[PDB]
Amino acid sequence: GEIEFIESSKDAGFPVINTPSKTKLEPSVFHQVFEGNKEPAVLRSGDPRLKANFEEAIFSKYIGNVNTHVDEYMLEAVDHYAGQLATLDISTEPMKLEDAVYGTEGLEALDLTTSAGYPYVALGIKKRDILSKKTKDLTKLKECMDKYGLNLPMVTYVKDELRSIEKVAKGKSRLIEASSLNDSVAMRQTFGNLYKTFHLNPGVVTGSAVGCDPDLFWSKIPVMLDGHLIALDYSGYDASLSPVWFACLKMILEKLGYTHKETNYIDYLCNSHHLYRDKHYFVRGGMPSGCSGTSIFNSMINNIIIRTLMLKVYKGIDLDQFRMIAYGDDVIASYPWPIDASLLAEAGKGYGLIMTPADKGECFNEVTWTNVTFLKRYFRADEQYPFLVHPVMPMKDIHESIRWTKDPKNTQDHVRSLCLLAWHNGEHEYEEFIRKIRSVPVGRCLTLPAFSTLRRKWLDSF
Ligand code: NA
Ligand code: NA
Ligand code: NA
Ligand code: NA
Repeated sequence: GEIEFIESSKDAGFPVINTPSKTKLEPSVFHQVFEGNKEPAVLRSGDPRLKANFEEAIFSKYIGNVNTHVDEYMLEAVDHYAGQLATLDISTEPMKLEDAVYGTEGLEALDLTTSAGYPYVALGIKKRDILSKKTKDLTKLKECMDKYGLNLPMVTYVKDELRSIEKVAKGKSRLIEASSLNDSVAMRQTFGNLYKTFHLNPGVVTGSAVGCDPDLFWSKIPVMLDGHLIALDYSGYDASLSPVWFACLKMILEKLGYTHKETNYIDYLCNSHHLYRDKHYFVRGGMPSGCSGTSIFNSMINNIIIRTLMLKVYKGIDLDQFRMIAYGDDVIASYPWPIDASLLAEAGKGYGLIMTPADKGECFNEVTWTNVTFLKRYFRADEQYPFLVHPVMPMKDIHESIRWTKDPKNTQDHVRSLCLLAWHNGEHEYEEFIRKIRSVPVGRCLTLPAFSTLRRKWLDSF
């Protein structure tokens, strides 16, 4: 993706978007009990911790575009992945408005907590001023959609989240680019059934893990992924995507039965208009990170990409023996023969992607079930039930998380969430975690599940 045009918002009649510039993240009561190095991301230019220019840093992800046509390798990659999806009988019929907004099986209700986007944010109008869970009212919404229409600017916010020392210093904060409510709803109507099919079928047919529950899904992955693992990392995947990858996505959507008109929404993602504070800008390429379907579309594109690279480097490849699951940029894949990921990564560079084998800069030279991660988690087969696989979030990441809070009123929910991750590290690890939590008075005021209970509930869930 490439920023094509930027100017002061006022020159175009847009008011300044008044976004949060101070973090909601504060040190929790566990800040001193546990060790950590992470701190809230930089949210504003004047942050004293900056060792770089902030505005340049946050937009540095837009590395440019490769300007090329959909080539023979992409065409065959699209054909192959499209043939997999055809198995699922995805309906291209619009999802009815009530299902698309207030929840149906496979597609949770639209989040009332997130930004309603433009123009609502400039009018002080919130999602709850328009929608109502209790009523399932669509009257105000139909009104707003008629009045303001579709294809509105996306509002860019800086993500308020913990970051490493390096990322704070370099100012590499992430951006969330929020689709207008109108566009969110329209896209959920148009693609809602696709969304639903993907959510209900994580695995190697959708090639997707979006919506998965690692507690259950981790046991299925090694069954699905037969051979030698491939686990390339990307740097700045979303923003690196050039328009040709969006063209590939449109082709696959058309193969599934969507009309050219219904694929128009992909153009809204690719060639996008953003408002950031006092500025507005147009981007060519790049998946906006915060519109409807961004994770699913990112995953579909990753499925096309990896196939393309393998087809391009390994001319004798048999994609019918290839398996992959993606969650956005994150990929775990296998093939029955060793594949040189460094060759794939270099082929990727030719398509404007910045990729590195998972073993690069690590102490090992082969990706295995011992060292592979997916969704930040390791894989560890249970000692007693070897066919069951624990998703293993590093205790370090759990400790980083517990040391801060955006609101201490949620301490019980936050800490319980972390316990559900922590226990997979083993009974000893978990008991020490509990002890330290309980070493602050708040910790003894919390309902914390016992190790035996967590393990018993996990076993029974299968
Ligand atoms: Na874009
Ligand atoms: Na990964
Ligand atoms: Na390899
Ligand atoms: Na290495």
